[PDB]
Amino acid sequence: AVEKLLNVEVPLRGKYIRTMFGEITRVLNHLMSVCSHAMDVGALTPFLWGFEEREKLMEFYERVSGARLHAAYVRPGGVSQDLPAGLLDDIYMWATQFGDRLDEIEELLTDNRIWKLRTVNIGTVTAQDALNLGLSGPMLRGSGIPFDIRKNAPYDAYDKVDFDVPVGMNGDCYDRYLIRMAEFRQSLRIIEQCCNDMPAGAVKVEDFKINSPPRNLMKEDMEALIHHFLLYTKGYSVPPGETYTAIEAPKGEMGVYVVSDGSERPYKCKIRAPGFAHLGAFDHIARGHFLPDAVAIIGTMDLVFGEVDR
Amino acid sequence: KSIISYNGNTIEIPEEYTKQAPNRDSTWAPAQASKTEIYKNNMVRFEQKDLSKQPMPYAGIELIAQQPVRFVHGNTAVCDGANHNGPGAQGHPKIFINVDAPGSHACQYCGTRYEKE
Amino acid sequence: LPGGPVPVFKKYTVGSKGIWEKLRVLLAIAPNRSTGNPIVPLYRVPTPGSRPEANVYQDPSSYPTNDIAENPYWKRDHRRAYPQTAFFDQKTVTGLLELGSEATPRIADGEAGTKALANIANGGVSFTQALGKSSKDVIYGEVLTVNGLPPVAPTLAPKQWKIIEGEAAIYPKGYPCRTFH
Amino acid sequence: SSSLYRVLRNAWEVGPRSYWKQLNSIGDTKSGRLVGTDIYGNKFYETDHQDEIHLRTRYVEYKEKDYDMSQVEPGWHFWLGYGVDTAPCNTPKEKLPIRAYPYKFQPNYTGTPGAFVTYNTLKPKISAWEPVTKQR
Amino acid sequence: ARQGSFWPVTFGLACCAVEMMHVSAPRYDQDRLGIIFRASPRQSDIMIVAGTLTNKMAPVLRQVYDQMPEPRWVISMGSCANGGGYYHFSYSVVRGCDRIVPVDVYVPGCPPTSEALMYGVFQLQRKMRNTKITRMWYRK
Amino acid sequence: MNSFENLAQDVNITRSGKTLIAKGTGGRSSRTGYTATVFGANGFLGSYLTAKLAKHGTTVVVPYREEMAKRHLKVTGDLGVVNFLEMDLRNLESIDEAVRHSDIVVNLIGREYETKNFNYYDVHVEGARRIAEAVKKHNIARYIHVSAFNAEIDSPSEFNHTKGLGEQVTKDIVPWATIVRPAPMFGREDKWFLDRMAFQETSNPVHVIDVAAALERICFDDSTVAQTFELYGPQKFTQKQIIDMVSETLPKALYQAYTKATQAIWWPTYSPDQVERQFLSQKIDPSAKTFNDLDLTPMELPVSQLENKEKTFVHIL
Amino acid sequence: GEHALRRYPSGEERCIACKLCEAICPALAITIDAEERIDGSRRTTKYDIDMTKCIYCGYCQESCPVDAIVETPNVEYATETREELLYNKEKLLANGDKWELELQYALDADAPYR
Amino acid sequence: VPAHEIVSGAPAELSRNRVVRIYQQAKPATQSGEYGTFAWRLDWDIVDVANRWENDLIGWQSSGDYMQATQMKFTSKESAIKFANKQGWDFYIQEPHHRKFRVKQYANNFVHSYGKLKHIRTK
Amino acid sequence: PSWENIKDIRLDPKVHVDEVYEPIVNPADRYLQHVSDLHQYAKYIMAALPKYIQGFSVWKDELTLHVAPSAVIPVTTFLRDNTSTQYKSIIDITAVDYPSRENRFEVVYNFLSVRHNSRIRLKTYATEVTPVPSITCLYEGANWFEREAYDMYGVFFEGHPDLRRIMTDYGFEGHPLRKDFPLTGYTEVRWDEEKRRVVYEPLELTQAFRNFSAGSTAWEPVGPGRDDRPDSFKLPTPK
Amino acid sequence: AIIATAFAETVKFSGSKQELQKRTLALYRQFLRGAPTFADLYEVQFSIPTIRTKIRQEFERHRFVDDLSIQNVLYAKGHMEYQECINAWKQQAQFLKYFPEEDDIQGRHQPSNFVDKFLKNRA
Ligand SMILES: NC(=O)C1=CN([C@@H]2O[C@H](COP(=O)(O)OP(=O)(O)OC[C@H]3O[C@@H](n4cnc5c(N)ncnc54)[C@H](OP(=O)(O)O)[C@@H]3O)[C@@H](O)[C@H]2O)C=CC1
Ligand code: SF4
Ligand code: SF4
Ligand code: SF4
Ligand SMILES: [Zn+2]
Repeated sequence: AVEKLLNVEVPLRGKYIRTMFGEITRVLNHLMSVCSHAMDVGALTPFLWGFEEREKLMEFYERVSGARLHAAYVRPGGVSQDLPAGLLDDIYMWATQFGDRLDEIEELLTDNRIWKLRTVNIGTVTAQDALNLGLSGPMLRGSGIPFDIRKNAPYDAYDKVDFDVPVGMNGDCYDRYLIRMAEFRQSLRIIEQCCNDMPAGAVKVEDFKINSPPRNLMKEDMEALIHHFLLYTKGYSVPPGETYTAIEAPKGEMGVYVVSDGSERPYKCKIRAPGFAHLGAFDHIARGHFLPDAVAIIGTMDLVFGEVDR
Repeated sequence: KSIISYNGNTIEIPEEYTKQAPNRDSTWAPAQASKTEIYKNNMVRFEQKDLSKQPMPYAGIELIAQQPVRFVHGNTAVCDGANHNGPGAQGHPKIFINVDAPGSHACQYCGTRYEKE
Repeated sequence: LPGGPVPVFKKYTVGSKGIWEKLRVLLAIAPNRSTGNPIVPLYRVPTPGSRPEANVYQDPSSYPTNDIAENPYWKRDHRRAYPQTAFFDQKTVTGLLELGSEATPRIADGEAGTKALANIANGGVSFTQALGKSSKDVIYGEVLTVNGLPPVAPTLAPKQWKIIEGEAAIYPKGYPCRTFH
Repeated sequence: SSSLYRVLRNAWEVGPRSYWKQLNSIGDTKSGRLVGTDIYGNKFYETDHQDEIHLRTRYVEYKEKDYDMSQVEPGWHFWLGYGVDTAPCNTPKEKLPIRAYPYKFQPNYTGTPGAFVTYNTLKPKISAWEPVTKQR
Repeated sequence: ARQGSFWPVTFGLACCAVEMMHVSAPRYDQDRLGIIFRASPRQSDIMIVAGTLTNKMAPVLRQVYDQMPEPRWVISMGSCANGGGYYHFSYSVVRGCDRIVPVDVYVPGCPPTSEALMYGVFQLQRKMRNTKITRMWYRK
Repeated sequence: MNSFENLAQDVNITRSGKTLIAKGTGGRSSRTGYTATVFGANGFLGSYLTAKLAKHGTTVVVPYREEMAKRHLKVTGDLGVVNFLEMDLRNLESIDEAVRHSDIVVNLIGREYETKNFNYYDVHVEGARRIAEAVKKHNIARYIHVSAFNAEIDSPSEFNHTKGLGEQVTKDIVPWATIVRPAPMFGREDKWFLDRMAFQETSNPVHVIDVAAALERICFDDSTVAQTFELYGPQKFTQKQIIDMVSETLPKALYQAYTKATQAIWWPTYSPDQVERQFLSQKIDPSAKTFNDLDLTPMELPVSQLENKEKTFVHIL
Repeated sequence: GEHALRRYPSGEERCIACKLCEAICPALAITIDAEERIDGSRRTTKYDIDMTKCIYCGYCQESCPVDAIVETPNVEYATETREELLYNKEKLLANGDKWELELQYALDADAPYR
Repeated sequence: VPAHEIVSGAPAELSRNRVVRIYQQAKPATQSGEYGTFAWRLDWDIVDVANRWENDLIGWQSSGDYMQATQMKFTSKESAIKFANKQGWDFYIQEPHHRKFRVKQYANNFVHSYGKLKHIRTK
Repeated sequence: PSWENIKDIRLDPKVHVDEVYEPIVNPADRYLQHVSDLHQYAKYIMAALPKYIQGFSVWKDELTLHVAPSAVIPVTTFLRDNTSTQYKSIIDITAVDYPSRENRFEVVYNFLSVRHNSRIRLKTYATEVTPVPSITCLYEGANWFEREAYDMYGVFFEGHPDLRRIMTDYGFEGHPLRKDFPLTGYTEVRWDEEKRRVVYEPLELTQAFRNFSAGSTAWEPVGPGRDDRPDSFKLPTPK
Repeated sequence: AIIATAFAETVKFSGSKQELQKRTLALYRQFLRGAPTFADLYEVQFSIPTIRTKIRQEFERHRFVDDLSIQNVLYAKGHMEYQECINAWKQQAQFLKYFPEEDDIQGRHQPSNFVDKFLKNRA
């Protein structure tokens, strides 16, 4: 959103690198929510196997940024800094085994008859009121509608990366489960295509009036010391305007509506969270279900509650 | 060392703890707050406590005064303050000091005094 | 089948050795499955604070930006070259319907065309009066499509779908989820 | 591995004295190399054995029976967590930082009466008047 | 017994809860320490405030703290749980659960590393070493 | 906004000579300037007392005996207000060290029952001896000493005897001690009261929030020095009267033999000098100053239609 | 992890009181007062971080031109009181003293990438 | 003028005790820029007890006044007045001060002295 | 066929460039044709509903219809139901206050046509007291959004079942996302030990909030910028 | 959310002053019918006529408001307050927001005159 307001373009390597770290974020999200759904329904081994793959990925986060859980890596000019020295050879070594670590989790749930009977006609949403409730992502594609943002309105080097999209047919919790189990596979396809097709070049945007010069430069260049001093006290200024920018989070379509005064503070920011519209839609679906099947439907709208209230 | 506790009570601390640091006893700023000042203000919460495991980390105003003065033969003296074993840009920004007046002119980032000879 | 099953000696995982592997190929569901544990001499050696690549690193750049002499910044600045929101009231759309356009000027009498501009800028004409005054092929040229149809809600890049249904799909037939590409 | 053979051969390599202390310290049985020791006194070990998982190669044997992660020396702490390859006795004269003062190593004194006290580094911002009278 | 069995009622309402679920993960295991989440305050020894505390939930956090049986401790996980944190200057936030519950160990970190949360647990077990429930009855 | 209600003013000087400028508005994040030491702040009175004391930002120094209980008084004050420090009454440097920076100090150390280490003579007249020694030593304005009602030395009751002995001791040592005698004390979950139960003695019960309020209202004006106060509720009560109020809200020798058997336990058993105090009743000094000295008045201790509407609901689906 | 104020070779405090770490901090954890000392050099009289409102973004370390404050990888410093968790100048100078051997290893591998 | 102070949720204390000031920000004597000198700022006068005090502990600037950091921008002066009496606030308004136009020539610097020079330019 | 004899990939010939070549181009140039398309589409919509559409703005790939409050239900109905529009999915609706205007709040509506893959915005206005009419008649997903716009801004939606507060304290007096409401608020919470409950008190901070907005630029930072209005949709200069 | 809550009302704005007076009196009746379930529900110290005098007092705060729209916004806020109180969503700690006066005496030294306001400079 700030890139669109600022009218700047991120470099090539900065696009591919945010495609890649937006897909291992997708793997981590689908991992956490699929195994959390399986735990509150009652299967508890996938919780722990998925959380070990989450440890394997959180180290990649700690290599890349500083902190494991909260990384300030993706910045409005681009990327915070360059990859460490040998990580591209490491995500490959991870992916080679994650391909089978996922089929293994798939086997005790996909054709488990208890897991089937618990979610087959639970949480059915018709395709016409999936639009009226404002549902998106895995809940809209659970109902048969072929829509996702990284194919329809593409951004950040998803043009350059080839993949397919899973879309369910009946509006239930089972097809919302199956499309996540397939989005795992598609994200792994992104990861290996992005490790193969990684280019060289700058990782931040080119100019030092919206993000900082490197510390090699600002310790000898007068211009760069001026720009470094001013981007941190005052900040850069954004041109006056308004934008609504929506991307596809793994929870669904997540957007931000930001109003820029022309100052260096946003005049207004608003987060459109997917899970807000998913939990607002809860009454419409959970009418006439039993009390245990009011719990399996929480685990398909995947409420993390950082989304729902802020 | 006995200091008056706002009431005529004198409280007693060892004199190794009334020094600003074990380098320098006196204070190096006009609003530096003497250790006798600090202990006079709040000793309600240094009770039952060891003064030994307080930090005591070694005032730099006298660690810079014992460094030798560098001598430059030219007119202007260059400074970055980097190391040259470290792979990267460390130290401060590179500044150029005029050495023309009598005496030693110090770097305003690091304090290393330079003199023309 | 480009991403199909690969055997487990290209998967970088500690696996097994000896006749215990001959036992676990008989006692398995799929024999080409890893054990999960990465190979210790391969996975993360050397440790990230000990890299020979860190002492050779220099900050990256593209050519027409890092260029020392020929670019000035005002040619490659685009934050100050932002476009503004084209705000159109109804009376400028009446002005576009009655006076014309810069592609299509229906204005002679330049000296009198300023005062012909003026009364619409004052609010002499109204907008439905402009829709009634205006020709039918200006209604079918600028307001509507040249065939007389309403313009469809525009999209930037249209997406034509192609359902993959053979065994290049992600689920075989019988599963209630389809690959859409 | 999770084997009995591994705990078997490691118990035989390390010996029964060291086995009882490693059983009273950790649950595992580990055979190391003694890369070096701490200024606090904490022996460190690296295991080259083939059936080890990632993040098990390096470990500490402490000194005290109440042990902390806080009791490890800083240069060793980065090594135990797999930051550096070369242990801080293995690194040469050029990496050791120049100092003009002694090193003393306080671990952590939380709950201990040697816990840290915060205070005001400077004096109150507005002065008051010293009372001076005058007989007219 | 109070150390080797160690049951963490969690009142964590945001992000630090996933960082707690990495203490349940197979890399940093907690059951190998004796830790299990009895998810009812009637049986948990201790509470973990792992996340923020808003003004809408401060009596709810107090009511969950009220129900636990008397040998009770609480550790404060995160920086939003001690002194407000990132959301310190906000209208709907409690500036740390120190105002609500009497907390024994503070684990700092905005995502306080699973390493560090376990270290705070070891610090709490060291506090359990010197509780002296029976020497105190001897009027030491 | 908030306001300093405990203070008459902003700028307060104490009699020792310390100048105290209170800062800000009232409430949690501001400071009055006083430093207070409340002995026995673990206690049933002292919890309410330093809750009311640390409410406005008075720095409260509490010496504790056990550290597991004291945690419930960290909530009451701002960050930096309450200061816990360990104390035994035996180690006299802990007593003269906890009172070293106090400009007011409160004792409440009094125990119902003798145990292996303390009789009533060492808790009530010798601990008060040592604390008043310290206040004697350290030039502390406003020593406040809390006692029992029925506190006289000619009493047969060893509790009442040694508490009168205790005030003898603290008038002996510090002439400027305020000395305060409250009535029976009713409050929330009190030890030998409402939860112990929910008879011809007559004594007044007083609510404990208003003895804490009255105590703090003593604490800050120096009209209150070298005067002894008795704090009794509005209306005089019989025990059978009290317990039958409680009832519709919701031989002596072998009874003493029974309490003999039941004291040898870790739970707080009934003291034998307590039935002794039951026959004694509330005779209060008329040459003392009660609640209306310090401007407060204490709180006093005191089928056919749903069947047919049920006939329209649904009960089996 | 926790914070540290480093020192130069031959012992000088590095903090030239430029207020950049205070100006950038997203949670307003830094507070600094600065005075000219006896040498005429510009130093902090008072440096302070509230670790209860710190969020570990690393902007304070990214911002400093001298590279005076850094983040040590210590996360094992969990406390029992809030007063212990307010780090003044002296605790952070003691930290930059203690962890300096380690921060050598960190900044030998980070400084090109910064 | 409709009285919105009862439906804003703001307390009565703010509308009855606090006086507020509308002002246009002065051009700084420091630098030659004039960009922050167009909007009309709305700003609360301080309370003398509640403004700021230094802490016991570290010396943090503590405050009980809560409108000390709030400041509004308006396009117009009549915008600020309409909003200020619409919310029911006591306001003072400060009139701006622009610079007097004086004609400058560069040839002013060296005009001919007929009598005493009475000045020596430098350039 | 072993994990002993697997190849390493750290010992490999890697990609190496002498020099990277990235051409520079304005990011707004890729939008222009579609922006022209958007202009034409909007000029149709204003011509189709002249009673209800006061204006429109096209910035760059984003259409905004400026519509009056009593005009919102006839417009949204059109946007839901015309075969050309089909803006089925409600996305996000909220308010923004400009305190310098007579009508303080503007209420923005975001819509997605998943058929034609297009977004639209609808802006109306509201004073603090006067309402906007609710579109929860048409969209069942809208009301929670309206309700959030109620609590943060105080904007009303007439004809709304269960308008009340959401994502704020129950006894909270005030509307937070509003320029007269201060950042830290009016009240704070603590545990009173005397009453054995939490009490709500007037606010007081141990460290006061320091905004560094005082100290912004004194030079105006960005120009006016250029236009991407097509030559089809601006007024002809005479002669 | 097509089904609404139990004690809901579709928010509707009155063009007449008197029909809003009708709705206001109906609302007062709902509040005072619900005073005993408020006393049982929130476990209060006191008795029901103090809830009833607070409901009457909170209505006599807003009696001489003229403008019909401000009375509409007031009526909507009041019905939302009733719906929160009757449905047991508010808790006792926020139910007792309404009674700051009743819980305790806050202490001595209530400043009334100029001088005892001056001695603590309004504190
Ligand atoms: N019926 C009543 O309640 C009456 C009470 N009083 C008197 O008021 C005072 C407090 O009463 P109350 O609050 O109700 O009951 P308490 O339970 O508070 O009395 C004991 C208090 O003093 C501490 N204490 C007792 N002995 C010692 C000791 N040797 N060393 C250190 N501390 C000790 C206790 O510590 P700890 O908390 O660890 O147990 C506790 O804090 C007493 O003096 C009592 O005689 C006056 C009239 C009647
Ligand atoms: S402490 Fe940090 S990670 Fe945890 S909930 Fe708060 S802000 Fe989120
Ligand atoms: S630590 Fe760095 S940013 Fe902070 S005042 Fe010192 S030099 Fe400036
Ligand atoms: S890490 Fe971030 S929050 Fe913490 S002091 Fe540095 S800039 Fe501030
Ligand atoms: Zn230098």
